[PDB]
Amino acid sequence: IQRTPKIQVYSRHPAENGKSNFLNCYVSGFHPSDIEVDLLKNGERIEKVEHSDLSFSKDWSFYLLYYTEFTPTEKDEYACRVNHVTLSQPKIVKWDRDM
Amino acid sequence: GSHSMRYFYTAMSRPGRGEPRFIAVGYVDDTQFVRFDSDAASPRMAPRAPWIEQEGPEYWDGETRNMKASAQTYRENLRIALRYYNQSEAGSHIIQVMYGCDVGPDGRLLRGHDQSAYDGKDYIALNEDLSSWTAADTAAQITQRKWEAARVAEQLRAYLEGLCVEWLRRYLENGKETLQRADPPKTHVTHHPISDHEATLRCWALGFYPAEITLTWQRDGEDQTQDTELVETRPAGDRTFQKWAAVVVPSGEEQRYTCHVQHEGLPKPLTLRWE
Amino acid sequence: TSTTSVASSW
Repeated sequence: IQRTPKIQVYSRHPAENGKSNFLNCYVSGFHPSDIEVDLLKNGERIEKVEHSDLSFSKDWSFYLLYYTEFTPTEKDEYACRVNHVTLSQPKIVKWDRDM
Repeated sequence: GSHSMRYFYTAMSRPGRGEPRFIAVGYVDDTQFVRFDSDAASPRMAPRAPWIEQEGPEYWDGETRNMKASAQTYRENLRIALRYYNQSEAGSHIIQVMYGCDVGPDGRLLRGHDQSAYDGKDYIALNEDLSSWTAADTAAQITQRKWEAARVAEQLRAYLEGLCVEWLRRYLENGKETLQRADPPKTHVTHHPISDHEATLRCWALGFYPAEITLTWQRDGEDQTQDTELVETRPAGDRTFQKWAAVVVPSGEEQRYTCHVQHEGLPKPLTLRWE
Repeated sequence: TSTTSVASSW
C-alpha cells in the first residue's frame, strides 16, 4: 500500500564553479504524499528552498521537485535529505558533479 | 504534433488535523498551467504559465468555484470510501483523479480519459468508449452502479468531446510559442573506468521538451536493454527535461557501443559514441 | 469551465 521515494540530486545546467545555477532534488514514485525534503550545503539545511505543486504519474505515485538557486565551488558539497513513512531513517543522496 | 490536456486531483484526509486537503493541477502536455490548493491562504485556481494569465476574471471565478465544489465532493467521497472498505476513521487516505483529452495535429479528439484511485490503487476508470466503466473491486462497483443510474459517463463524454478539446485548442494557440515548440536534446557521452578492465559509458540528454524521449545503448548493433541502467526522466526547472542511460563495458571495447536517441525535436534519430 | 463540473458522488 506504500511506495518509497526515488531520489535524484542534480543541477539545472552543467555546473561551473563561480557560475550561478540551480540545485535540484527530484523525488518520485512515492505513496502516500506526505514527504520531507531538505537540500543540504555542507551538511546544513538550506533555508531558501521552493518546490513544485504536488502531482502524480500514471501509476498514481507522487512526484515533487525541490530547488534552490546556488553557486557551485570546488569547496562546497551538496546533498538531498529525504524522509518518508517508508523510511526508518532519513535517506541522504550526495550530488555527484562529475555527472 | 499531438497534444493532451490533463487535470489531476488529489484529496487527502488527515483525521485530527482538520478537513481533507484538496489539490488540483492542470497540464497541457508537460507544461503545468493552473493550480488549486485548499490549504492556501486564499484558495483560488491560480495561473502557473504565462499564457493562461490573459484569461479574464470570469474564467478564474468559474474555475475557482468549480474547484471549491469539487473539493467538497471529494471530501465526502473520502467519507464514503471509508464505509465501502470498512475502514476506521483514524486513518489517512487519498483519492486521486486524472482526466482529460488527447488531440492530434488537426485538433480532433484522439481519446478521452477519466480515471480514479483510492490509496494509490485503481478504483474506477471510464473506458475509451466514454460510455462504460471499469471498476477495480466490489467497492467501486457500488460507485459504478450510482454513475450508471445518473448517466455520468454521458456527461463526461460531452465534456471530453466538447469543452475539453475546445479549451485545449485555445490554449495551444495562446501558448503556441512554447506548447507548439519542441526543444531537441543536447547530447553527449561520458566515460569512466570502474576497474582496470571495465568502464561506464553514460549517454546524456539535456534541455529537451517535451519529456518523452528514448535513450538506448547498442553493443555491436544489438539493444542492451537488460544491461542498461536507465534513470527516470527528470525536470530541470526551466520547462525542460533530462535523462541518461548507462552501460558497463569491457575496457577496450568502447567503440562497439552506440547510444541512440529519439525525440520529437529531432528530425532524425541520433547515434552517438564516446570520443 | 475548462475543468469539468461533472462531479458525481462515489
